[PDB]
Amino acid sequence: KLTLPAELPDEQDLRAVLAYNMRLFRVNKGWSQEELARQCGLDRTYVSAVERKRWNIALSNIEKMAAALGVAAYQLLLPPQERLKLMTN
Amino acid sequence: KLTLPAELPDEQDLRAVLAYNMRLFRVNKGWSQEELARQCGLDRTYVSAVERKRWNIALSNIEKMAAALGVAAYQLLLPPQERLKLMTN
Repeated sequence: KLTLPAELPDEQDLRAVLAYNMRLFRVNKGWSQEELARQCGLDRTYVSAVERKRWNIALSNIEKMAAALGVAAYQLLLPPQERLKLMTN
Repeated sequence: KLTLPAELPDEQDLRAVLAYNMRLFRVNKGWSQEELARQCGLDRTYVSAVERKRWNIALSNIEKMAAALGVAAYQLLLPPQERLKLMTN
């Protein structure tokens, strides 16, 4: 029932890029927002707001989400358009 | 006279990875720490301390350094070992 991002993010909008990627990766893991937050030791309200681009998130919290999601931190800031471009073209 | 990083960073240490990359890219541009700080509208003391891994830097400041350096934000978090691996292997 876990839904993916509806639209591609502006590649320049780093918050939008992060939010897209967080949601894509957590959904691939079968994780709700709440579950991702529990995995990182972050407040579920905070994680949900990050996905709505509300917070100037610190590097340490990027690092924790990336560790919980099992990806390199830089993959959270890599626009999905670029990832796909590299992956399939 | 602008010197490059002395050692490769621990790829897991995101602060170390950022500091390596900031210094590599700014040196490629002919920029001191002070100059990079002026380019981003950041305090030179703060930029110098980021390169010594002292600060839990926010996403907005990552974005500003990346815009001043003319690179994608995610390249600041991409370990130089990986970059080289992709670039030449």
